[PDB]
Amino acid sequence: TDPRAKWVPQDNDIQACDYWRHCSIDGNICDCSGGSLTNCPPGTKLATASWVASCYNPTDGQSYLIAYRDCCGYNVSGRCPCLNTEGELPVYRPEFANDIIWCFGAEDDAMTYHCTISPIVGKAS
Amino acid sequence: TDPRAKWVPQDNDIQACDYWRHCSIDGNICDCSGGSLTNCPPGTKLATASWVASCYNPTDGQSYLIAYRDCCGYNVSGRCPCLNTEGELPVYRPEFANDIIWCFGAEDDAMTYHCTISPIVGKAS
Amino acid sequence: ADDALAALGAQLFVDPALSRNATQSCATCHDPARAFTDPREGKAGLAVSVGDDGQSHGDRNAPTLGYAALVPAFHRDANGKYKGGQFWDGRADDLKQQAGQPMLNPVEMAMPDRAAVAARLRDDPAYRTGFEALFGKGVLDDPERAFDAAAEALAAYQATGEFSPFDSKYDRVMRGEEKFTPLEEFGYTVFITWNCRLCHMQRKQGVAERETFTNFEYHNIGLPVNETAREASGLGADHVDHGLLARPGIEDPAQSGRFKVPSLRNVAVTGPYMHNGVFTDLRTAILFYNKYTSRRPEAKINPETGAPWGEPEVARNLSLAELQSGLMLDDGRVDALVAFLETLTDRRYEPLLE
Amino acid sequence: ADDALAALGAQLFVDPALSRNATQSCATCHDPARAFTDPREGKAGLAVSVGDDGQSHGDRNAPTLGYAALVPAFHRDANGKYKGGQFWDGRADDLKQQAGQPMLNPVEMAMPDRAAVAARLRDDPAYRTGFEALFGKGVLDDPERAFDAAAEALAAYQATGEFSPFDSKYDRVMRGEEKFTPLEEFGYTVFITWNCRLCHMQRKQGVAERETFTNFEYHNIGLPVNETAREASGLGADHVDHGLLARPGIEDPAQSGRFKVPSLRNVAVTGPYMHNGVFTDLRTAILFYNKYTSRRPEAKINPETGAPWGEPEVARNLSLAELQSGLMLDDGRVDALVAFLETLTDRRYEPLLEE
Amino acid sequence: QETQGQAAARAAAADLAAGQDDEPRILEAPAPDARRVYVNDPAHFAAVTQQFVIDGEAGRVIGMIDGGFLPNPVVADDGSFIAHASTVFSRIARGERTDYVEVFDPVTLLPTADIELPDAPRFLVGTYPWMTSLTPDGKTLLFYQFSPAPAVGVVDLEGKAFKRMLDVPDCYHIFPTAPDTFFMHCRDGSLAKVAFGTEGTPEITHTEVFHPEDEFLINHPAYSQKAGRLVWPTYTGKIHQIDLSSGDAKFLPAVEALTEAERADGWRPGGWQQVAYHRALDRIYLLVDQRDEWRHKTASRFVVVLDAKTGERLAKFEMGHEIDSINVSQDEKPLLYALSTGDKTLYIHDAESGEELRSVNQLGHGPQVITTADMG
Amino acid sequence: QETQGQAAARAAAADLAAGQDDEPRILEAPAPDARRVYVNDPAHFAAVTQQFVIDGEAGRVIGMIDGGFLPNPVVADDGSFIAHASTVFSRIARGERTDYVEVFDPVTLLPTADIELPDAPRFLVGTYPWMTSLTPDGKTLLFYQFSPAPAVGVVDLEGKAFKRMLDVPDCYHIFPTAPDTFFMHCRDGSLAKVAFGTEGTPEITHTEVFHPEDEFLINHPAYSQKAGRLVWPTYTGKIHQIDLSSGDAKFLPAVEALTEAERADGWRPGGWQQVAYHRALDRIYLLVDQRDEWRHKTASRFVVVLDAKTGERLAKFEMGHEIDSINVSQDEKPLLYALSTGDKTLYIHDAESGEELRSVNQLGHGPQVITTADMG
Ligand code: HEC
Ligand code: HEC
Ligand code: HEC
Ligand code: HEC
Ligand SMILES: [Ca+2]
Ligand SMILES: [Ca+2]
Repeated sequence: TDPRAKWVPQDNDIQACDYWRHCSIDGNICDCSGGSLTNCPPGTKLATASWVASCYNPTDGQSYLIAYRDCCGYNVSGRCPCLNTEGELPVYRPEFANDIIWCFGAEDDAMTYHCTISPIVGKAS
Repeated sequence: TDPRAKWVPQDNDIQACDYWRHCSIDGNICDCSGGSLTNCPPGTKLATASWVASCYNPTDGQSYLIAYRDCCGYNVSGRCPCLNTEGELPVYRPEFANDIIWCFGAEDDAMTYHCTISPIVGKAS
Repeated sequence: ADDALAALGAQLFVDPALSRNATQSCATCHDPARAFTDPREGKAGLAVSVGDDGQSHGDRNAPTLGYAALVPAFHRDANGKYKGGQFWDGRADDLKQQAGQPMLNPVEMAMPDRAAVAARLRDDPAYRTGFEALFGKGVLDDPERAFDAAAEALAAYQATGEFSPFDSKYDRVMRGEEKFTPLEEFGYTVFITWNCRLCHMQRKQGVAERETFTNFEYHNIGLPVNETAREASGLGADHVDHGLLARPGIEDPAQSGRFKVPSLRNVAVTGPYMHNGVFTDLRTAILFYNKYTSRRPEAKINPETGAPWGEPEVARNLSLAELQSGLMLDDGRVDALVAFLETLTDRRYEPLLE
Repeated sequence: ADDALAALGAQLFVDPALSRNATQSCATCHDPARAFTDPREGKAGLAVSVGDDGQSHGDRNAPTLGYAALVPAFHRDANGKYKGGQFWDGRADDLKQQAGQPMLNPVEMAMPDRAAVAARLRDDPAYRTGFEALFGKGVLDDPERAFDAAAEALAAYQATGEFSPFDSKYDRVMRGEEKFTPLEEFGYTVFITWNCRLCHMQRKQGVAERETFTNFEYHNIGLPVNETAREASGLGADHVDHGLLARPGIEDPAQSGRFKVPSLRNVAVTGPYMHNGVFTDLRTAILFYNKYTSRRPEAKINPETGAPWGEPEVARNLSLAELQSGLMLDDGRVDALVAFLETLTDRRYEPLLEE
Repeated sequence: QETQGQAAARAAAADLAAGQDDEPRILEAPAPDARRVYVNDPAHFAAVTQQFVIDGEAGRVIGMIDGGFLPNPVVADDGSFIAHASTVFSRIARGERTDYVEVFDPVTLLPTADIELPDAPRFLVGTYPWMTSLTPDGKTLLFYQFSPAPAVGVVDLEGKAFKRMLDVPDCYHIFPTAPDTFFMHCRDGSLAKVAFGTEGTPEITHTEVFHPEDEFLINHPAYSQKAGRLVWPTYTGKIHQIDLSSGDAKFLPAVEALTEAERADGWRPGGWQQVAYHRALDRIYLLVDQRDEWRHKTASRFVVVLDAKTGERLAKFEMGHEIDSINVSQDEKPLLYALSTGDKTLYIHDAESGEELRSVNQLGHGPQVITTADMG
Repeated sequence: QETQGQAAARAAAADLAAGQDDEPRILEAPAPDARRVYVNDPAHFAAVTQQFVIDGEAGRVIGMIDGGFLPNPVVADDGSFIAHASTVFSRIARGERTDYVEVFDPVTLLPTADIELPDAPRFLVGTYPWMTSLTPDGKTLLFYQFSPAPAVGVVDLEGKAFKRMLDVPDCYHIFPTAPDTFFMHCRDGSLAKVAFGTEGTPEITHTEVFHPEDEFLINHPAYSQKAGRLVWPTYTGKIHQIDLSSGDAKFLPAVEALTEAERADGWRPGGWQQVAYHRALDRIYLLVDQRDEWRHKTASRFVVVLDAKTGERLAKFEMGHEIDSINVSQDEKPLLYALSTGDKTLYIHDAESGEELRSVNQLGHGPQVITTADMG
């Protein structure tokens, strides 16, 4: 609620902006548009490209690499907007930069942004 | 602020929803997007078609015919939105309907809606 | 005196002495019983008027004189549009410059020159008294003074309350004196929300103190030749009526085929319609506009002939912006428009409506 | 027992008596000194292996046995994705079903049949002891029990920590014992945010207990034939290696040209790469993938030949969804990926990393 | 009491902690049922717009559909497809215009037909549901045109082809009765029946005038095609009912949604979709509130319910919010949907007690229209 | 103290009372001047976007330009035109993609070019102003491409045609210096000078490295083309200054926007356009606030002003609002522009006192980029 304050993760609601996996998301939470925490909603196309962050999980005290991926080919959802930047770096370090529309490799060459999913790919290092 | 109450006109601010000439306006006031009370913003196209309304002016106690004409060929301005319905009739009485996009006869066959103007064309009767 | 002047013009307006063979006067072609237009049938119907020689026919419809006093003098305004003047093509600057022209026109009154007119005036004791009392002694002995003085009185006559009464139904309704019917009011509404008001309203916005349902502009609306009228005029089948471009001093080719917007006052009683009397019905005049808007096949057909309207006499300079409005007039709307236009008939001409 | 069985297997693995002219053991083609691969030069370099008859060559590169024990047995999962098994085309169901095949294959060890294998084991008193204490008496007198038993033991031995020690730098880093250099780290970050993670990671999401950088699936990535290898194998110019489809049972022609994702562990020291050993250099194997993404004229060109990558052997069922990423690897990232993949070298083969 | 976001949170936690794998994929929507409800967002005349696909039961957005300038949504009664007619331009809001119909699979949300409409024929107006309509076989989509004249467009879904424009008189709205027949509402006060073939001039037959010139029928009537019941309120709250199930219009007793005493206290319908109709219960629902006569497009805070057959009031709900649009689910124990444009929120109510059960918010920029499918 | 709405009403009334006519027409924007300011609304990644042309002096919207998905605006310094690179799809957000550049007249706002970009090459990213750039002669637009690899597009505005793509090293942003030369910032921490022509490999020279790997330079540096001054803040408020006015890169000494004490207490730059540079006064302006370290895209409430030759603090303004982007008019007595994404409002400040003078609100859904022209 103080936007300038240290972000504080919770592990009890995935449609809130303080959910732990959302630590470096930029756009819209896909669960809020008929998708799920890690699946695109019907009609959209799943990017193969991603950007990563190391998010701390307050449930088991561990940190996880989240490789965010976009759902593309639709106008932005508008529901459950979120912008977080834990570990987020400027564009010249693109693997960690979240301004970018990571829609590359989507089917049908979809490049418009709709929402973002937050799957785990591995532990932090 | 009470939306269901009688409309009460004023003649001191053309950018307010209760300015006297906007008694049956539906969309946006062009004055707030580079136009003026009775001119279209640059880039846009002026319709020939109109819907009409009888609007009571509290300054001189007369009633005037406002032929509302749409400026077209741009996305909606988003500025000073307004919906009034003084003497407004259903679509089957089209000269007095205001849900219609009166862009007909605009240059280039421009048909998208940006904002409306409010020029007097008559005395009411 | 402004009253005297006009009273002198009332004498001249009905005096056949102003024509060569004394068979006609202004009132012959601008009949006060038919809203100052020509009730006579010539070889092309009432489309065109027969001159003093009993044979010659002009090439244009004789307009009303009603309300022409309100028309401002000829001028190009700041948006580059020519405004006002007199004649369908504006070739006179005003009512005064106009009044001498029928007099000397061989296909109209057909007097041989100003001197001849002066000789005709000088031959009447009331004109000698009337003229010299207002323009000074010896006025009728000078062809130029005399002729100029006859124009002055005619113009002053035309600018009196009798030519422009402002007592139609539309006028009494705008004065709060009565109410349109439902059909009539629908018509007005259609008139001020459809493209008409872009041409047949004085102002673009605001209220006019003395509305005459014309912004005084010039427009080509792409009318065809009137075949028969053109045949009677004898001007030849190779002729083209260039409208305002024909005014001396106008060189802009963009003005080819453009004609002054007529006042719709008394329109119901002044048919046939347009500069060349091509359409007899008021309903047809209105439906002509549908040809730029409608998709239905019937709008390609002139309902008075059964055939395609016909190509424009002048194919360039159409006012397409105004004419291509994108909305067709159904019959319910045409009916209403007729009904409302009937309410622009002056009081005295309401008997004619039937 | 689980101990003894594997100790037996450890004997058979390095025992050349299992080959027709007894020139050859598992450890000849699967050399412990080179991460369980073939260091020997045949007619096609190190692309394919020479059999026991001194002459015959295979058509496929000899893979690492290292970490092969983590591969599930052959199956189709719920997505209709066949997964697992042994061999590049998965034709063996697991390590045991596999273990027999080399011994009886005439281009490799080339024994004539199970009975001759039993006849060789039977000739060793140390084999009669071990075999009979594990599989009971008379095992080596029955050809089918003895061959089966030999497989059992070779499979046990492959499932030891000798073959899967999880002691690569990458492991040590992951256990908080050292750290990545910046380049290794940038290589790792690239690996997990580019298309590689879509096949060279155990799982679709989450964290694996024991990662081997492969999802055990089957994919055609559009590799050309290796001609020198294919000539050496003598299968003929009109032969087409159908990858998985050639497994008996598979009939779906959508499986033609699809091979098993190899574990990337020890990749740095086990070139040449891919099923036919067509690329000498690790760098070339990474660059191959740019062919599906890049536009530069250099991306159609194999830097080892100076000529076009090639026509695919099977030009259909390509995994274009994963391969067309829309993103070309610049040299920095190829340097980075090389770097990171070296960190998947088991400790004992880190010395090898120099050459 | 546990939210959907919360449940999701535990499931993910439990997968993670059990080592369950799962492929990130494109979801499918659940199968079309009675409680599915579609909400359209005209977006205050914006050049691109969105449709929201919602499960009424859970109160969850299950999908979404993007659209152009003032699209008209249709939904097939049998759940077999959804569709809209839409409009786009080569440079956002300017350049060459393309009108088009798109048909979508109702669980994949993928287009199955894209059918272009020649000469930019669509009527651009604030969304009225019955300006574009499906025939009851579902093989034809009929759309209204205003410019240059009232006409009707016939699109063949089955063959994926625009066929032709029907010339009509001065009439508004399209209410289909058969595979080749619909009704309109004409200026004079009649309905017109328009029977059409695959070619020729259609056969058009007027009814008598069924209301006066000074009585104003709204732009959002409810029409149950499976009942053949048209339910049409006027500005004051009186209710016309037309029975078209015979294939001809039989005009039932007009009813009064408000009582003369309420009407004299200024009770009046108001909003956008001011009326709904439940087929099974033969029941009418109407947005009403106290207002001056010319605030008819303002939000209302009450819904009255009445019997259709008798006209007797069954209930009067206090909705608790500013409501602009209503509709119901057409199953038994129906939900009552109350859409607040201002709040951008669908409020889902029990249609028996008029209690609020749950809500779905952030529904675009200015959502206006609610569509259900009568699957019974 | 009378507003613009109030003046216009008062004049309308006198026109009415006087009977002053006028023709309803299409206005022209006043002529481009120092106090013109453009605002762009990426609209939280929406597929269609809006630019607002504002007179900073009056606080009045004087025009708008529509755009597609994440367009990049530019503004010619002489006022002679404005232009953007933009992107549209055959069906809203889907189907065939076309990338193009449009050049508008600055007072009619009419397109004078529409140049198609082949193979959909633009970088789709949260709008960074220096990812598309005019050359100092106004003849050439240069745009960045990310995919499939870093490359720069070259578009000939005078001939209205695309010329070629440029292969570049792993670099980002584009800072033109000459008709045929620009600079880029590369991943190794150097600058790269790119000298190009119509065809052939361009001559690409790296500068020396000017910062370590773990100092982060923001995505929104200020670059005055007419001073050749590149001004690049880091996450901490350390400010790099590079002088390019010689045509080669001369590294100036660094300065610290924030004191050691303020740093110790958590003060940091933050927001979107976090920095501005006024050429004539040689001053730097920086959006700063007290924040945690990974909150660098949050809004800020303070601006620090400093001298760019010395690093001496001149002033610390309290802005009164949540501000995401700043910029200044390039005249004397310049205005300081403060844009609030959250409030969708441009607050206009006197740059000398930091006093709020006036504000323009309702600037789309998420306005983020302020562009001015240096007309001096
Ligand atoms: C002797 C006791 C053994 C054992 C236990 C194994 N091998 Fe080999 N091997 C060779 C080649 C060229 C391949 C790939 C061939 C193909 O795909 O058809 C193999 C494969 C294996 C596997 C499968 C590994 C996988 O990851 O899929 C296993 C478990 C295996 N081998 C064990 C080459 C040779 C030889 C060449 C002369 C000889 C001899 C052997 N192998 C012997 C054995
Ligand atoms: C025999 C026919 C005839 C006679 C005689 C005649 N007129 Fe006309 N009048 C016309 C015709 C036809 C027009 C339209 C001519 C044209 O535009 O070329 C006309 C046009 C005019 C106009 C221009 C009106 C307008 O709206 O443009 C005025 C004024 C006028 N006449 C007045 C007079 C006066 C005054 C007299 C005599 C004192 C007169 N007319 C005699 C046939 C006649
Ligand atoms: C942009 C110009 C323009 C528009 C739009 C226009 N008119 Fe006219 N109208 C004219 C001109 C010019 C004439 C004389 C043309 C000619 O005869 O050459 C004319 C003639 C007429 C006449 C014949 C009058 C007479 O005395 O002959 C009628 C009636 C008329 N118009 C009615 C209408 C109606 C009704 C509409 C629209 C609903 C309309 N007009 C729209 C310019 C216009
Ligand atoms: C969708 C499948 C897929 C993707 C994406 C993919 N690979 Fe592979 N990779 C394979 C398959 C299958 C093989 C074996 C191919 C064959 O031999 O026919 C392979 C082989 C390799 C080999 C040779 C290993 C050996 O033991 O011979 C290396 C090294 C490798 N891949 C690295 C990468 C890197 C680095 C990336 C991306 C940055 C990548 N791969 C992306 C499927 C994939
Ligand atoms: Ca006439
Ligand atoms: Ca190998």
